[PDB]
Amino acid sequence: ATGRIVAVIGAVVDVQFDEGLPPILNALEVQGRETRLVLEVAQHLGESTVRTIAMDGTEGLVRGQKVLDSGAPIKIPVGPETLGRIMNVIGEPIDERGPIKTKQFAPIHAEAPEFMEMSVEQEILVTGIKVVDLLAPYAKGGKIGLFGGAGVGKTVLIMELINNVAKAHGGYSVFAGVGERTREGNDLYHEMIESGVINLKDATSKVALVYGQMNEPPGARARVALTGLTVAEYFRDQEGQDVLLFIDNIFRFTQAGSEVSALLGRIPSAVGYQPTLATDMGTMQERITTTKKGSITSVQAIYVPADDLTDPAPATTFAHLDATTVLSRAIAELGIYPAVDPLDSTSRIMDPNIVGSEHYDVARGVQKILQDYKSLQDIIAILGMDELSEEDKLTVSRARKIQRFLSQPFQVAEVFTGHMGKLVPLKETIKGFQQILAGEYDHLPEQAFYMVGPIEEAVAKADKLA
Amino acid sequence: QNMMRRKEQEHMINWVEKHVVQSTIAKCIADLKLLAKKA
Amino acid sequence: GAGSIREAGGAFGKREQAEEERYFRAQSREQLAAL
Amino acid sequence: EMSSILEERILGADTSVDLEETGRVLSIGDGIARVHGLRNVQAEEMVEFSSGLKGMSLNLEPDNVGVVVFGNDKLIKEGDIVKRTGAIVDVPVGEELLGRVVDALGNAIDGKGPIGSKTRRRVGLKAPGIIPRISVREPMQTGIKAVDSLVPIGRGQRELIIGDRQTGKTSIAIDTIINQKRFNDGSDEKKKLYCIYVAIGQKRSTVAQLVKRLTDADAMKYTIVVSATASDAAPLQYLAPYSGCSMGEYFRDNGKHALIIYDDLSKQAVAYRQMSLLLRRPPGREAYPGDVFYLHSRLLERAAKMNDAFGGGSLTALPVIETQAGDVSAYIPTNVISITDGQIFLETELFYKGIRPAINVGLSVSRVGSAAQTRAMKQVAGTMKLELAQYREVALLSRGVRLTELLKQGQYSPMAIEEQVAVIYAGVRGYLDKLEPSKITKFENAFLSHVVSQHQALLGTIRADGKISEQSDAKLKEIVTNFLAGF
Amino acid sequence: QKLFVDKIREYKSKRQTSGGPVDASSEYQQELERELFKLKQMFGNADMNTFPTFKFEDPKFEVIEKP
Ligand SMILES: Nc1ncnc2c1ncn2[C@@H]1O[C@H](COP(=O)(O)OP(=O)(O)OP(=O)(O)O)[C@@H](O)[C@H]1O
Ligand SMILES: Nc1ncnc2c1ncn2[C@@H]1O[C@H](COP(=O)(O)OP(=O)(O)O)[C@@H](O)[C@H]1O
Ligand SMILES: [Mg+2]
Ligand SMILES: [Mg+2]
Repeated sequence: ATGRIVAVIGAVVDVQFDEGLPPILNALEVQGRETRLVLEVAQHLGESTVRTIAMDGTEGLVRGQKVLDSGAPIKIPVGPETLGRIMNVIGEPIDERGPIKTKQFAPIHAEAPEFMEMSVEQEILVTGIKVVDLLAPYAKGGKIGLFGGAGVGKTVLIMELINNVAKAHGGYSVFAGVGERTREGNDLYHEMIESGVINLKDATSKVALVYGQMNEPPGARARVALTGLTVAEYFRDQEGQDVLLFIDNIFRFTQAGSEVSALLGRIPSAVGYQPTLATDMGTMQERITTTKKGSITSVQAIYVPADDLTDPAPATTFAHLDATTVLSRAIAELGIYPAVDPLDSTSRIMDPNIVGSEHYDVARGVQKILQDYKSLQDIIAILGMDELSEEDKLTVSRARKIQRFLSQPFQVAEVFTGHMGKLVPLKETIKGFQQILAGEYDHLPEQAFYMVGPIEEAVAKADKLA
Repeated sequence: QNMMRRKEQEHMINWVEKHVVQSTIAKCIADLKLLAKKA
Repeated sequence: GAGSIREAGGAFGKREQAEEERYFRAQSREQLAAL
Repeated sequence: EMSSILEERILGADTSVDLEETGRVLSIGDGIARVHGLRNVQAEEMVEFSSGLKGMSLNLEPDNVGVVVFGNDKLIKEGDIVKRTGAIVDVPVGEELLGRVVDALGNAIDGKGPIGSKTRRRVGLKAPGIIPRISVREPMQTGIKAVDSLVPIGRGQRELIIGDRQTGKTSIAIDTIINQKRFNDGSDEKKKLYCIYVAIGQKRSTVAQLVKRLTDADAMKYTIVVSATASDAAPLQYLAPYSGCSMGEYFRDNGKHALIIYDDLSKQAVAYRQMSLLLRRPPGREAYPGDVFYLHSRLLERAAKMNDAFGGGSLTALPVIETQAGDVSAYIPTNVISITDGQIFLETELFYKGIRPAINVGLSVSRVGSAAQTRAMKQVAGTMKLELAQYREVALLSRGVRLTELLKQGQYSPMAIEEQVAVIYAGVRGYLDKLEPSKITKFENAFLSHVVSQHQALLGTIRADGKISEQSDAKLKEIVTNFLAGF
Repeated sequence: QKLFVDKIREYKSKRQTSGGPVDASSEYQQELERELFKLKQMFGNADMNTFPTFKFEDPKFEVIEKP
């Protein structure tokens, strides 16, 4: 079927088909462009007219230009050949290494796995990070989210998770860059090349990259998450592998949806967001899940607009995650990195029957003492430290020691802090925090627990400063 | 057993349908006669 | 806007309630003795 | 099988064709189809698209009909044929649904075959009037100490569970559902409560985990789970509460007692907001439609307690509301607080202080209160409530700390009312102002083990009478003093 | 009634499987064995076609007299 463009407003292009109106979600190809401009059908308007969304720039589109319907949604190449490669929203190689020679192509618009395919196993995934492993432990095959405002450490934390978990993994990994800095994508590509994870000489690559960044029109930023989803879904279903799916940033999906919804002729909802925010987010997030045909350990960085955790997009994305790692700016100002908010990060495997009574008790005691310190904060700030009882003074001292101990130097930060990166096993974390809670270190200064690995290093730093 | 009984049966249910479409103007006559019975 | 420390309900309001009512409970159990 | 797939799955299939009134899709986008024709279609009538889909006719405009689609609008094209059904939206109701997981329209999604349902029931029916109802007297036992003691719930009441994210609302509902196991397999018929759980906008693996928790405790043989998860269309998440409520009204109208949990209603309000914004209806506060209060009130008004001339049935509702940063003064939270008969406030501050369940007893309310309690639990809980108040104003003080540490409870551990009243007895009569709080829970674990191992006759008399008689009070004094000596 | 007979014929024609037990599967065996493998790692690793072996443990004891 051949239509003709009858309207162009930003990323939204109306096409009028004289015969054979294409279904919704189809992919149309514009004729007469230097490169490939794909329009994704979004609505039917009547009068044999559809309202599409362009995957690339729309400059130079004339009213009356020819548009052919391909007959299927956007199809990307999937398979073991996409490993070590980079592809854009529509599945074209953007690494100047030639085509991607796969045997099968999968549409980026698939149905979510049904209810009877869900698996319920909740084994723990150890990361090597103190606060994460202690208070909000991750799970193999669960959905993880790293919330946080602008410049608090979402990307540093996700690169630390890649360093600790991705290369130490057995299955495959997929990194979908959704609306982030292109220089970060270049950094990741070259880091994975030097680390042997991506091998340009043979087929031993272990990561597939999908990149539509913040320089892309809103259609590409809205569908590149789906492209990454589709690659990971192939690696889960057709291979049975255990896949790692990293998404940064998943908020740009909703933001681009809002940008295009402005022009799609829809009454806006709260904070000017699309009326279909939660439904689109659900149809996307219900595909990122572990079934009984394979597991997908998903780590998604979630930007928070204006540091407001009640914004519709993060407030809607909370309900899709098995473990949330909420970063904070108030904690990041204190130099405590990672800035994970201990009294706001949760996990569904923080359960004594799962992690053990010892681990559960240590985590809950740490959280209780931090909540006590938080309750005291007001009086401490106004009437000074003196007016506390000595019990309150001891609670405050232990809580500040725990706050310093939750900090940790990251192996990815070896270039802008100088300190060696510490990877703390789970036993060291539980033991150190149990000891600090028991009062075994009420003589060391609080600056001795700052930016260390296990508790022995805190003791050694306390000795070194004296 | 229940795993094999399920997939083999749904493969069975898929075989017959893409087989019948592979496999006659009496229908157009039957449709004309069945339409008169609506009244 | 007087009484705002108690209307807020933060730390300085809860301790106001505690201080005041412990004082008055002591005074009440002492006044029940003199009767 | 080998022949049982044609014998009646084909030979019996009702392959009749009939003259049906139809319409034609003018436009379709974002799940809202504008159908030209259907001159005789009724308001809120279920229609059927040529591609097997289904939809409800909401807007009846002069030139078209606004049909919301129960599914994915990708399969619908302009010029498609929309055929009438002639019936307003209805769901299958019956006792066969007990043990099934269904979606918002009553279709089985657990892969166990069709539901053997004989009768159907509308979803937008009218709640009972003033005459068919009677006072809420029977107690709905949750098994949670704080709820069953300080915020008791009756049968026919609408108790709101409200709090922020990850504070323990779903866990309260799951404990309440699991606890009814003792009554459901017992002998007394009018103590059986058939639970219903509606999952609205939740992740699908969360509902899978929940079904696993409820089948591990063998609590699924009497539970219906309606699930309109996040990937389901907005009309399905908007219709799930009404479908579940009709499934419970079946029991309520036939002399039985049901319980329904809407988890949660914030997501139903969001789905309704989307569905109504896409119908070009003017938005109100926070872009919600004007009639969202009506949306929730006509749903929570169907949880009633009928009199004996109507069977004596019941339907207890436990709506769940999520609040943003503890803001209880929002639009939808204040609506549902105005509708319900009390609240169960959960806080994250109390949750992280070791108080789990984090039920704020200061703010938690039960507008029916004592009328929904057994006599023994009432006798102990009056003094317990007053002592806990007195402690909360001066935060005696050691007795109050002992009582709060008594209120703490584990997850998926719903006690009996007899054991609950024995524990709060051993707490309020003074036998615990001698222990240090760090061993209080230890004492209660060991004490419950000892009592259920040795003193089944005292608890049997408690369960039979309902009062802690002077004989029972004396024997319980004996048991607690002897065990305290042993400890 | 081309569709009355076809649904009963083609299924009766599907009874022509005694030679090929999977009704002329013609594919999906490559992924069928993956299903049981996922099912096997769910039940463990032992060969579930034979009787289970056993090794029975004994309690840990000491001397409990008056020291
Ligand atoms: N009574 C309890 N005791 C101990 N832990 C609890 C208790 N209730 C809940 N939790 C834990 O606190 C967390 C809260 O889970 P829950 O689903 O019950 O809260 P929620 O209100 O449904 O939040 P959300 O729906 O946003 O996930 C869970 O990890 C749960 O294990
Ligand atoms: N774990 C950390 N250790 C040391 N510095 C950090 C850490 N996390 C963040 N930072 C600092 O804060 C800055 C923010 O980094 P980034 O992860 O890109 O934030 P975001 O991606 O959320 O915008 C970094 O430049 C870094 O200097
Ligand atoms: Mg970043
Ligand atoms: Mg919940």
